[PDB]
Amino acid sequence: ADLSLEKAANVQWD
Amino acid sequence: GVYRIMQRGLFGKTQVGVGIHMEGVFHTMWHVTRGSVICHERLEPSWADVRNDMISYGGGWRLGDKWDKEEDVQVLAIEPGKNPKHVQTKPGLFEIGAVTLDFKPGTSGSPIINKKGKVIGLYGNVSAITQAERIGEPDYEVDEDIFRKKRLTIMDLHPGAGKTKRILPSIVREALKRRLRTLILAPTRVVAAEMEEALRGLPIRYQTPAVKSDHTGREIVDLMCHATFTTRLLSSTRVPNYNLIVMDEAHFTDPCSVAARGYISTRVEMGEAAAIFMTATPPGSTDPFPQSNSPIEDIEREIPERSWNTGFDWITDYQGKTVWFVPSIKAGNDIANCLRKSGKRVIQLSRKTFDTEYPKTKLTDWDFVVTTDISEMGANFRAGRVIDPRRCLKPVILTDGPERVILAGPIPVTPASAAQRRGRIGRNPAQEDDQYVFSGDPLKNDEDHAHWTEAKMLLDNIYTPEGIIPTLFGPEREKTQAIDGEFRLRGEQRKTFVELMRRGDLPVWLSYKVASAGISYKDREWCFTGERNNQILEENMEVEIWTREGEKKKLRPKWLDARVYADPMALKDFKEFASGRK
Ligand SMILES: Nc1ncnc2c1ncn2[C@@H]1O[C@H](COP(=O)(O)OP(=O)(O)O)[C@@H](O)[C@H]1O
Ligand SMILES: [Cl-]
Ligand SMILES: [Cl-]
Ligand SMILES: [Mn+2]
Repeated sequence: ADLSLEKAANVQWD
Repeated sequence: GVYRIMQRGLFGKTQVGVGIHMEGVFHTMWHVTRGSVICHERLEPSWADVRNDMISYGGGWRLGDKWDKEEDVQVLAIEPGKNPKHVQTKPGLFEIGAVTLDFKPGTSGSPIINKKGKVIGLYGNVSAITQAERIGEPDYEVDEDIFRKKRLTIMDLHPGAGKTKRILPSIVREALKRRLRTLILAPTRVVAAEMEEALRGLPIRYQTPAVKSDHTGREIVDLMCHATFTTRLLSSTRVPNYNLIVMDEAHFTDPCSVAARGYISTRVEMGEAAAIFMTATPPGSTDPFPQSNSPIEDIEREIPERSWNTGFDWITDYQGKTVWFVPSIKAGNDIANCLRKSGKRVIQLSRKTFDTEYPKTKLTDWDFVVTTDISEMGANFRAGRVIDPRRCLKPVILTDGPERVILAGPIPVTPASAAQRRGRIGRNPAQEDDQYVFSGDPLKNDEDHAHWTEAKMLLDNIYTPEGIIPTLFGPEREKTQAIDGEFRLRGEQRKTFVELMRRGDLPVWLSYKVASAGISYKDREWCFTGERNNQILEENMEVEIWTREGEKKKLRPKWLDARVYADPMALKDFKEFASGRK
């Protein structure tokens, strides 16, 4: 049950 | 920015939530990770809230923005197996801010974006907007290996990290649970006085240099100045068997602080104590621009050395408070006089006036503090700008002919100094446009600095029952060529050396010169025996003294220490010493 990360998007409006 | 948090199966992978980087802190909700490590290739949990369901990785809670109760927000929903979708909505009050949007399992921890456009909370758990009300901290789980005998820890978290105000109390609280005999060292009395308030409830006892030792037999923590510790070591007939010594602002390079580090280090080496040096800038520091709590604007430009008539409008046009570091009291007098001419309210700080003047920087209002390097040692200012021409005077022992001490320079400060000067500001998370205005490059090499050999004069005269001569702290040993024990005095010369410093208030080099010449404490003939060039001047006048037995004599010392006459308080003190009243 190991945990990893993947990019989704940047913090922005619209 | 926004990251999917995945859970590895035997051969698959599923999204269990969402998190946010900044940096350098990864933010998500507790129930998503349950405090487990995540890695992009490891991120360790450093702050958590289980009741409100929040957790952060790599440091304290970075996102301190909140919903203004009125406007629209955008949930940047990161749904598993779906593209990132921005959804605008209007939250309501129920008091808790909440959105009326529903996203499917795995989207918990999605950022809710401000207008525009910071993150004001996390989607998940009506659906609530979960947001922390806190600043940091992160959390200081005290490492118990810092309490082992024969261990020395350098606690070098950046300026403002919380070493003094947050970590130190924690350690003292912990050391008291372990029933350790604890000593806390502060750079100055006023700083110690500040520490006394922040250690509220604890059994801390402030120790003055007027007492040589003070043993109660009770579970009690001693608090004292770096210099008080050293003075007690030179004068007390009692060995102080603390098994934990915390020195705060351990970058202090005054001889007494240097000697203290060496003794504490010897004590660690013998196996009798654990030691902790707290400073963002330990010996050997190279980085003048370290991390801060808030962004600093580092502005490089010409800075006046004395009174100016034009071309520095930026100095006086500035609308906040400024801390201005000068190389000397005299340079400070010139700068302060110029500022007051423009109707600016200025407070001046130096070593000898620090105790009276520094309190006023809190309970009066001012525009400028004009200070010597002494403000690098834990002096806190509610200010927005540092002016730092990165300049200082350096005491140097000259051997070219008759031995004397001069103040050389002004010369460039060490990188450590520049960092600590800069470090006065950017400490307040709520204040993001602090300025560091500076000129010139810093200078590493200070091998010719009188403070290191003076440190060895102190060290060589502390005796241990083990017969070991205390020596300079490891990283500081290269800073003098002086031989271990070459400054050791005994019997009456030793006793007079200590007394000339303790009651005479003389510099170490001078006190050593007089005592090792075989002169008794009360004998002042040497203040008048010097050659033509040793004539002391004050405000452009040849100083004449009215002696003990009623003679009017020119102040003309056999040994010339510039520090007794470059500092106006030291001159006044020295004149009293020469007169025989002291
Ligand atoms: N009286 C006070 N009230 C509130 N905050 C303070 C006070 N004194 C200091 N602070 C803040 O506490 C934080 C940690 O300070 P401190 O522990 O002195 O940092 P350092 O790690 O440099 O020793 C800083 O942001 C500082 O501005
Ligand atoms: Cl520091
Ligand atoms: Cl000073
Ligand atoms: Mn500090």
